[PDB]
Amino acid sequence: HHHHHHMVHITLDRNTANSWLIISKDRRQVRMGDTHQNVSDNKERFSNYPMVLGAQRFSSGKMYWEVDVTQKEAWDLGVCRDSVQRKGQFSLSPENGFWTIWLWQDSYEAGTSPQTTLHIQVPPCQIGIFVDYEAGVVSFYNITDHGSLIYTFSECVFAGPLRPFFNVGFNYSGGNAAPLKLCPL
Ligand SMILES: CNc1ccccc1S(C)(=O)=O
Repeated sequence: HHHHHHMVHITLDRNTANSWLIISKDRRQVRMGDTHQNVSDNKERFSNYPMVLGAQRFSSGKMYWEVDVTQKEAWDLGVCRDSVQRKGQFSLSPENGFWTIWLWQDSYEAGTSPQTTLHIQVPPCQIGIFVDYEAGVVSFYNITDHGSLIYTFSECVFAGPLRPFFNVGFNYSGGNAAPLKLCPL
């Protein structure tokens, strides 16, 4: 792929974070804390899952960014509507405003309804995410495997502004503490 030149500088929005997340000073890394992080509740915070949004909102154009997932056992990445539900239980699907892939229990899947099996020969340490707003496309790339395509959502019906979306995952196993990191341009 030749999407690198649409690179955008993404930062995390503290105000949207689940109350157990720890966002770095530069707003480029997030990890699961071992407890509540001593913040007030607000209507923007994801309550049920270890999720956070990017600060940037996109309503046009082509955008590209990269995320480091090294040594994590579980995570979700992609984009979502600015108006997605924050409280209670929900599935990651385009019907609910999410265009995502994930790792869970040693398998990679795209957040369709129902979910789609991904075929990845080289487990990725960094994921590239490409959004073409006008075309209705979200694509995922394996940076560890020379940029190979992972998955394309096409005919997307965004139906509003988009925000970068992250889930660091739970750490019940003690093997998923590592952060998600936004990689330098
Ligand atoms: C960057 N991760 C971090 C930061 C502070 C404390 C512990 C960790 S760890 C390597 O145990 O996930």
